[PDB]
Amino acid sequence: MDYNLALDKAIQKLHDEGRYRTFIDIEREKGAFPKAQWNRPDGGKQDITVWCGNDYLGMGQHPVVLAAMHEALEAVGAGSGGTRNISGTTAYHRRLEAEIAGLHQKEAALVFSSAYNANDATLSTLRVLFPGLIIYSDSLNHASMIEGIKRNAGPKRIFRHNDVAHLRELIAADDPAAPKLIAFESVYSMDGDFGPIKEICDIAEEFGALTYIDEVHAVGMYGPRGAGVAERDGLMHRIDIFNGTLAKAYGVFGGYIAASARMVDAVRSYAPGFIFSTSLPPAIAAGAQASIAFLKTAEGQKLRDAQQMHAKVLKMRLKALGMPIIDHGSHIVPVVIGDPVHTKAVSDMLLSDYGVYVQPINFPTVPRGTERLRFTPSPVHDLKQIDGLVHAMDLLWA
Amino acid sequence: MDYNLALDKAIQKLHDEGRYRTFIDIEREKGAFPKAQWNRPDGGKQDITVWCGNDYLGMGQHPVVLAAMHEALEAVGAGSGGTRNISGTTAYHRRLEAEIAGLHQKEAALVFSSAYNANDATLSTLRVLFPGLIIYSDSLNHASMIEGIKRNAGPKRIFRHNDVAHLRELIAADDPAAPKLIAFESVYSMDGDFGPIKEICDIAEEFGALTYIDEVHAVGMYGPRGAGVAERDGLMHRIDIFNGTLAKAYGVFGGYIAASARMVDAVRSYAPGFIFSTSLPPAIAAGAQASIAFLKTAEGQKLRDAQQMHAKVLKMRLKALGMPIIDHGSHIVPVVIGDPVHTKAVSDMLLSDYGVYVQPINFPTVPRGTERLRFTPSPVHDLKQIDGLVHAMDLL
Ligand SMILES: Cc1ncc(COP(=O)(O)O)c(CNCC(=O)O)c1O
Ligand SMILES: Cc1ncc(COP(=O)(O)O)c(CNCC(=O)O)c1O
Repeated sequence: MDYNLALDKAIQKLHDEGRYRTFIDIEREKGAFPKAQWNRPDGGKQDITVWCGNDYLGMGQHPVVLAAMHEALEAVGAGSGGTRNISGTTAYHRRLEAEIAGLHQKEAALVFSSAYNANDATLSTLRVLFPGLIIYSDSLNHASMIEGIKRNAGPKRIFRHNDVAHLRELIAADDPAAPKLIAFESVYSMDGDFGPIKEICDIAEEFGALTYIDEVHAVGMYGPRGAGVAERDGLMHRIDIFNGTLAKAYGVFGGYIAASARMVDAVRSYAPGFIFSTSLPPAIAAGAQASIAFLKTAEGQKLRDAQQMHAKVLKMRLKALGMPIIDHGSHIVPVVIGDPVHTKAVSDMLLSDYGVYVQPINFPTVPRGTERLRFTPSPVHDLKQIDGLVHAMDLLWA
Repeated sequence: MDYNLALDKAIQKLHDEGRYRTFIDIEREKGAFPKAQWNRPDGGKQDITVWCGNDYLGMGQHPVVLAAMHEALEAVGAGSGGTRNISGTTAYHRRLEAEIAGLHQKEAALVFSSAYNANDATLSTLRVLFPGLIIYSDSLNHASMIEGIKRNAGPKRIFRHNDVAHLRELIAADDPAAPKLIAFESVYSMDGDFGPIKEICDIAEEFGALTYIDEVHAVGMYGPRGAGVAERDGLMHRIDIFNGTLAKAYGVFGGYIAASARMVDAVRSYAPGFIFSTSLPPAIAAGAQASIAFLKTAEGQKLRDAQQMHAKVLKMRLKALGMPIIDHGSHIVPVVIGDPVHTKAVSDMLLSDYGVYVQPINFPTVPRGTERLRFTPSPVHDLKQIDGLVHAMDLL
């Protein structure tokens, strides 16, 4: 065997599929989002506008977030210095968990290094807590969820994206005594569409299944307090477990689940992914807590209203140019190119000629043949760079 | 069908084995480590001394670490705002990766949210890159590694802890054409013992296997530049992949792997655990980079020398009291109680009566019947506090 040969092959394979990814090295200018310095491969520096980021509401530069982080650094230092069990549980962490519990109106919450870890650990550990559990998973569920669901051996059923009738057909065919869980997303990251929360809850209630919703692309942005789509539709009480991130609209890092005291205490107690890893830096927890707290206020609601507005304006302007934009009514604005190489070519031109950064999105992030640009207008994308983006797209489709 | 009934069952089972864990709520006093405020369950506040933390060298309060973190917050904000692919690759990450590569003298490095993620993602993704891979794993490998090894279906072979002859017997039995990888640790977290790097590398070279070493409890602390035990024994060139953390001796958060550019580029390109998660906050990256850079200098060497010294003094003083301490020559100082309930009882008393915090360690962190206290003397545990601790133990 030559390990080096096999590596080469593995990499070659990416180039052959047109899906080898080049990262763009940037430094966002705090206080001037969405401006960033792009560190070009030739050693030069160029001002660009970030159009694809997930700091959806500009919270990453918010003074109340940054103040709380500076404070915590000075009070307790750089990290926790331990796992939750061995000296890594601090007030910042439980203050954060209580903030999150409140958000989702749940008894408890549990913080992980990332929402990825939260899904992976929780979904796999649930198989252990509920012997013979059957997990029903939306075909476009995020990788973190897929990974959690398959991690431990056990029955899984994949239902066609947003297809509640297929869901019913699958669930009704299975052993009615077996514990069941349905896992889906409120907002799907790449299509920008909504999961049918009500219909799924109705099915879960009819068949005695647990509901597990990933609201990673909704928290901070939907509902009167930024608790997500289930809050918007008045459905939070119908959801057994929430999964969210602190890294996107909340502007910081980390993730969580929110659920009853029982569910949390059990996950907390049996999930290797939670037990065996250093807890989040207290500064990270301080920032995220401040972010959530802020987004619950009417001042946070202004940021949401502004976001929605800018998304509507961007979609209008792009349709007005005759462009391949799919509109499912969310803040995500995908423009489908359908080819991994041509997507990178359009992205490359936007970056270098117009200072427009929108990463080309390919497999495995989206299905092959659906490679796309994915715009994320935020409160800080004013009615003038929208103007700057559109003009560049127009100049470019010549 | 009845979900809560299952939950109460799973929880009870923890109380029944005595292994139900109560967390201790603390706030470390920056600039005064190892002092911390303990937030007692009754609402009171009490000054305590942290004796079980993993901020092994006090880097979590180091001014160069904190300065780099404050700077980054002001320059770029709270988080990256994206995955490495979608806007979260920054200069801070790239400089941090170069710093690590340099530490292990490797072509490349890759940063993950944690060393846990790095092990899990890497070990499981290697099965995909090397079809039919057989992984040989030390029986006391960390959970993160076990989890990475089992995640994807595929052949695994568990060798008796530190038993190189069992390793040989296993590997010689297997198909000689199959790709092989041996996964072990340089310093084992709970026993505080060293893995036999040279003997494992010899076996790996004889049978054409990859070597994967987890140096999580060694980086920053061993070798003339803090690169770990392999650096200390002059063996880094013989290790295919390094796994390390930025959250322990380095004082911050996150983890990584270090290997050749092709090895890194393939892991990066294939591992869902790397692709689908937000990149580390630039401030975290800045701090860790400053921490690694600092620990490579002669000034860092002073912190290591001091740590080793304090560990030796603690071990001496504990044996001089007749105590169940196992000494494998590392900075970790475990005192074996052997029972989960009595271990918590001793720990409780040390906290409440003496202001000594040392979490009681039980299953699944260590095998049942080997429950213990695990002391971690650092540069900041001056001869005064060591003297304080031993006196406290004695009277108990
Ligand atoms: C050997 C080993 N490897 C990896 C990890 C994962 O490190 P992260 O904190 O970067 O996720 C740990 C943490 N084990 C916890 C402890 O030391 O008690 C460990 O002990
Ligand atoms: C639906 C979904 N769920 C979970 C995560 C994981 O979140 P963390 O970064 O906090 O681990 C992501 C990130 N995927 C980023 C994206 O698709 O834009 C996601 O898109």
